[PDB]
Amino acid sequence: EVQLVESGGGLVQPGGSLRLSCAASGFTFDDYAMSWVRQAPGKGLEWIGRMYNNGRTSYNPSLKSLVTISRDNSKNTLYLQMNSLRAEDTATYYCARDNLGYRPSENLYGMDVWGQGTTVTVSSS
Amino acid sequence: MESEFRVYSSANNCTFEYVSQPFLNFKNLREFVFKNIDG
Amino acid sequence: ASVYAWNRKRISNCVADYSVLYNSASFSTFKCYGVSPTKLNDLCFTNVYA
Ligand SMILES: *[C@@H]1O[C@H](CO)[C@@H](O)[C@H](O)[C@H]1NC(C)=O
Repeated sequence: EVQLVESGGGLVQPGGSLRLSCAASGFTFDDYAMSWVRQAPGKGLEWIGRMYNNGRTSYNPSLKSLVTISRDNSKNTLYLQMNSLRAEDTATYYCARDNLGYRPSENLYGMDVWGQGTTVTVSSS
Repeated sequence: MESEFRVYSSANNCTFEYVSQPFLNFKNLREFVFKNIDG
Repeated sequence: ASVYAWNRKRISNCVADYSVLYNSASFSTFKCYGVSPTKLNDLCFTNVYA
């Protein structure tokens, strides 16, 4: 069964760095495009970035300065090394597979399978 | 007064129902043609 | 109904306007399988069940 599990969220100080994981099972990244999407408490889903199968990275151009998406194909997992987390970086971070194949209807987000997402909050303690 | 209906004992799996306006010395002659072509 | 005792209603012998369902903002989930939602009004269907 195709299932995406994220881990690594929690409390994080302002101005620090926090690494997130997208340990995937049921499929490999050698032929699929993978995306990271955030979710504010008061706003909708905001697309962070995308990892292609050949290693090509694209990011949100208002968020390029502080995210990094990498793979570990030996462990079939995706990495997200975020730095300098401020107050608006509090989000529930979903990792999802892109649908470049057949789409049964119109999708607002273009994702065929989603993750449960991990929650990150930034405050004093 | 119509008070006797004995045409069936059960009705299990329906696929089509259609309620319509009534079609109807011997005084009336009623001709009907029923055909089953391509369903 | 409850999900274990889910109700099924036959829709038949009528004209169905699916453009008022897909364009409605009331539905949070609208996932169609085997048919496009904008092509629904251009097809005629048999054995429709809700
Ligand atoms: C037909 O009816 C029987 C008995 O009511 C039932 O077991 C069966 O599943 C029905 N088949 C269909 C296609 O509705």
